[PDB]
Amino acid sequence: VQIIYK
Amino acid sequence: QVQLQQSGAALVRPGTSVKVSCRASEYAFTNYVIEWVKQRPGQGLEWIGVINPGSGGTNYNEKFKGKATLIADKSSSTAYMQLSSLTSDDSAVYFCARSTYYSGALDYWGQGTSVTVSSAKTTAPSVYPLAPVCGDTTGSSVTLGCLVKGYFPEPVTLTWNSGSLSSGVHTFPAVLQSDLYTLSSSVTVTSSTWPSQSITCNVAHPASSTKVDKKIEPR
Amino acid sequence: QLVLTQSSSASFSLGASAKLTCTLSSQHSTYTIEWYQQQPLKPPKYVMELKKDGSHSTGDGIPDRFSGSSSGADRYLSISNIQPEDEAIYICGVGDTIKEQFVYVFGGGTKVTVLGQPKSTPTLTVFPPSSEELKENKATLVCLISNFSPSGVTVAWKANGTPITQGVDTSNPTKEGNKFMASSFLHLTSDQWRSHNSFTCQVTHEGDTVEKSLSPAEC
Repeated sequence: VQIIYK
Repeated sequence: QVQLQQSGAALVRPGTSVKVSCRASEYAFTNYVIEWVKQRPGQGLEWIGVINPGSGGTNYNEKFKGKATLIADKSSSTAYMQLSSLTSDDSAVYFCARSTYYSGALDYWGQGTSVTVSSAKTTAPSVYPLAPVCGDTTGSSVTLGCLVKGYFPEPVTLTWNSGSLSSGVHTFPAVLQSDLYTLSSSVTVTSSTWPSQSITCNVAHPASSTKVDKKIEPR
Repeated sequence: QLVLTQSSSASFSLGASAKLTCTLSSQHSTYTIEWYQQQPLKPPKYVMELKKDGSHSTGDGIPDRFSGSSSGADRYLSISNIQPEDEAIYICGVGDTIKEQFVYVFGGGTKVTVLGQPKSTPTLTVFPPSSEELKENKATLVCLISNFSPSGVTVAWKANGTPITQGVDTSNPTKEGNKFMASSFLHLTSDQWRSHNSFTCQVTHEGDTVEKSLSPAEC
């Protein structure tokens, strides 16, 4: 699944 | 206005390092990240990386590790991108952009900072008066011009009769060939005005501390 | 692995319906992408966020004529009643946290041209080389191109009505009021200038051509 943590 | 204010155009030498600035205003700087994007002239967008002002945490495109360094100053609401070991490859517009911690969207972008990496040397223009060939002198109006040839860098300022001739003037942005700029300006007057009355273009090149006035003479 | 494949740069009539395609790498078929719009000289602008189910959120200043839809790995931008201000490159972007690092990637972009815009045909001013430059064994010919809209032109020079492509520097179009201007320079030796019957500056615009010739010969 797409994961976005910045 | 949520705004991202970038530092201005930079002309730098090969092998040096430059630092571009991105000032956030009218949004909580530490509730969002700053991402940086590379654009080479007439090429697509290339993602450089992201700074999280709030954490100091950085993420970089592999291609830019050892090239780009991203830093943030919370107190000044400012993000910086330093570029090291500069080459002509690094010649590009650099954009800063706002994104969220958890989403893709670069929802607002800065105006861009043009980094030019060049060993072009400063050069005063050669200025030439442009009169029409006899054929283009038979009209109700006549158009005269000046050729500003082989100068570096931008800008030059051009006036006609010291700004006394103002409308009917068209000044054309410079072309660049082999690290020299060339441009031209035209002025259209009633055929009754020239050559009976004097028309002279006035060209200043601040970089070389030079000014040339050329009188347009009939050929 | 994370790849965005943009469909062919296309051409749509004023007021027609356009559908652009951004296709995800097959394993990333569930991913949310962003559309961006880059108009000439301007920073990219956020257009929308587009999810696997077709659900979208458009950015600041985006009209309700921009919508989106999805089908497997395909992420579509629909523009109905396309307007001249929609003329731009459309760029898709996608984020993921790979090798434990965040990464953003861009598609190569799709050049959207709007055909049938309202048209002002270019005015050409052509100058011979100056007596002064001729004395230096040189001959720049000058073609000044003004009063044109929209910005897309091509520029070609002829000697004796045949193609001369060596020594030509041509500018990109820039704004002048509610229209555009461009410049072209043909660099020659003074003998080439003296030894030809005529030179032609030929400019194509929206299916039209304008040519202005000049001769070294006395009147």
